[PDB]
Amino acid sequence: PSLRTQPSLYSGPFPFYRRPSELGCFSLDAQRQYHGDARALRYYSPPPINGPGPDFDLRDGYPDRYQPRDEEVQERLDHLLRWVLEHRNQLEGGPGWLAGATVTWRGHLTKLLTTPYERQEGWQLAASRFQGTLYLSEVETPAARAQRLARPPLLRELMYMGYKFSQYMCADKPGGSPDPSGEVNTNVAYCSVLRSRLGNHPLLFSGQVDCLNPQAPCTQPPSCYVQLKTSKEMHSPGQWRSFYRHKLLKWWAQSFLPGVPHVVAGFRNPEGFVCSLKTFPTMEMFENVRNDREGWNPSVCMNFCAAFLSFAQSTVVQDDPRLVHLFSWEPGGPVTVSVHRDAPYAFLPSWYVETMTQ
Ligand SMILES: Cc1cc2nc3c(=O)[nH]c(=O)nc-3n(C[C@H](O)[C@H](O)[C@H](O)COP(=O)(O)OP(=O)(O)OC[C@H]3O[C@@H](n4cnc5c(N)ncnc54)[C@H](O)[C@@H]3OP(=O)(O)O)c2cc1C
Repeated sequence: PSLRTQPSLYSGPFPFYRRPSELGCFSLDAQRQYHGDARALRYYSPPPINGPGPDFDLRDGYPDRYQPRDEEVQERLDHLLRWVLEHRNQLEGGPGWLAGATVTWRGHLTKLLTTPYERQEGWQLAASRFQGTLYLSEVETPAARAQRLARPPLLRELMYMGYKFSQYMCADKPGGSPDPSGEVNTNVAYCSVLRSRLGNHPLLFSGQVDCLNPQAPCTQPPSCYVQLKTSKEMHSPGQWRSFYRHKLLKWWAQSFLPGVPHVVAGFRNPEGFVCSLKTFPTMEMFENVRNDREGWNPSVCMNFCAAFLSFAQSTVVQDDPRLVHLFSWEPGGPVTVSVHRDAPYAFLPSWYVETMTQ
């Protein structure tokens, strides 16, 4: 029993995808402590329209003002489960809504969406059904762990530069001014909790949101959110084409799911300065590849993801939070399934299971 991933199998009409609704949010502070509020949300504050163009030094502060979170601390779904546990009797959708839902991180859904086009990096997703609800939690592959531990200094600094860009673009208060003089502490995060549905599969998922734009005409989340990105400056049409084909696919997938309507990109030069800014509306990203023989097709992304959810739902018959069906995928093959009990794959914690059962 396996699931093929080739684009040609999934190029029919765009499937049903429910307009996402924000159910709530949560924040992680500088000590990685959870707070069920928006204290970590910051506010879009781009360079003033009359002043100079951007010239953001994305290396400033690296590494002495860098407090990276410990990537060896395993969190899986725990922060999302805390939100669900604390809102389980306040959830919209009527009686039994959660029981028919699939609960996961937005980023896990993104990797599903990009699978038909992914040539380099495989994935593993652990699945457990508990009180009807299907939980999906990513598992770091052996190869991914090796690459992480061997991360080159350049990529460590590049990751810093991505976080640093937000500090130049965002303020702590609406209408405030960015203050890049502080630390980059990657324990800090703001997460939106969203309800959607793909095909016949209701979804509850959380996703990190970079900022809210107080100048946006629509103030209702997620319509007011902006995602921030950096990417190399491009000079030739061929470079733009490669960017549309490969980078925009992942940017589109990531912001389409939570209904974030704009991605603002800072283009950085080889010396690590952002000297150009461009806004990419999410609903217009596909226009750059629509008549492109080597482009991507949002319908393929969503139809494959729907097929995976149907496959996972039919595969995971047993309701048991200690049982895991591990879905494994590598470029050039189908998604395959193996079954495991308890450690190390089981990921629903007793504090969640015991509260929900009582
Ligand atoms: C071994 C391991 C270490 C991880 N360490 C982190 C971490 O230190 N911080 C974190 O936020 N998530 C980390 N994750 C991923 C989390 O488990 C979880 O999937 C994610 O944080 C859920 O938030 P989403 O918004 O759904 O994640 P996504 O939509 O995938 O990405 C949103 C943002 O998360 C950051 N991020 C996502 N994945 C990673 C990663 N593998 N390593 C470092 N940063 C990442 C990054 O800022 C990214 O922005 P950008 O896309 O511009 O690069 C790690 C996963 C594994 C397997």
